[PDB]
Amino acid sequence: GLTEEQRMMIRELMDAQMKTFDTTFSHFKNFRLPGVAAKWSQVRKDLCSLKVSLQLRGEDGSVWNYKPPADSGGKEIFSLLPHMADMSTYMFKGIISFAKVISYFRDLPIEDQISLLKGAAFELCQLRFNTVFNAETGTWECGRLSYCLEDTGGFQQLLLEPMLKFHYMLKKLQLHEEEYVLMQAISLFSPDRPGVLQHRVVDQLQEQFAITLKSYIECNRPQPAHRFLFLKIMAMLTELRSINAQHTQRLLRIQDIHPFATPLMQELFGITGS
Ligand SMILES: ClC1=C(Cl)[C@]2(Cl)[C@@H]3[C@@H](Cl)[C@@H](Cl)C[C@@H]3[C@@]1(Cl)C2(Cl)Cl
Repeated sequence: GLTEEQRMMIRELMDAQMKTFDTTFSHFKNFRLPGVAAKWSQVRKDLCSLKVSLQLRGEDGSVWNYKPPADSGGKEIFSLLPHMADMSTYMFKGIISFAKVISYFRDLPIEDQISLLKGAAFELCQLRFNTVFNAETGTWECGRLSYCLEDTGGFQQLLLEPMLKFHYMLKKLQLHEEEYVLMQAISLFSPDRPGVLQHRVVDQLQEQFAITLKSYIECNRPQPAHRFLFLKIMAMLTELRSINAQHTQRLLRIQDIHPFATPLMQELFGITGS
């Protein structure tokens, strides 16, 4: 029951997703790995909230496993930062390529493209990561890389971290590929990001992506479990925006006392190099 324009709109987004999302992470390579005063207290809280072990499955059948150190009041809490910087950079590139393929994005002024990507790159990265999240094992399955949440409390204590609660709650909605990519579009075309000039154009595009999503759900999900699903998704996007703001401040705090951001991360977060 979608209109012609809505069916074309979903197809272009699905097309962009297919072309730019390396779902097996086969081209993520050359990444760094861990080696073989009230600020620090806050940075310690910042880093200790998302602790993961790492596994690497070699193409030959070998397996490397990394278990992170406990916080002992030292630099060891930074040991996974270079690797995560490389992974974030890889995802950011796919997100930039995603936006560039979309006609509605490419027709915006170049200054607004940059402002929208700076505002939504993290959110779109999280949305893509959720599609490889395994909620039963607490693992992001990134092809031959796996990131497994470290035990602690149990899961209920882990779900107090908002980013982890977001991933579990979003996964439980059991969304289709089309609903994920419409969420990426609504997030990308947010008219209220810092520096956006064509505010009215972006707002109208966002409204159309949300209408298409509302219509998609109504045409393809009649089950009582999916009542209010559209409103649940919009609430998740509002929460993802809040998480985006928390993560930025948390990144800038860590960067203030222990630099790690790659050049592309610096560009996206307003770090000038000076
Ligand atoms: Cl935190 C955090 C880590 Cl760690 C992972 Cl790998 C990923 C890194 Cl690359 C940044 Cl983009 C934030 C996400 C999450 Cl939420 C996951 Cl777990 Cl997907």
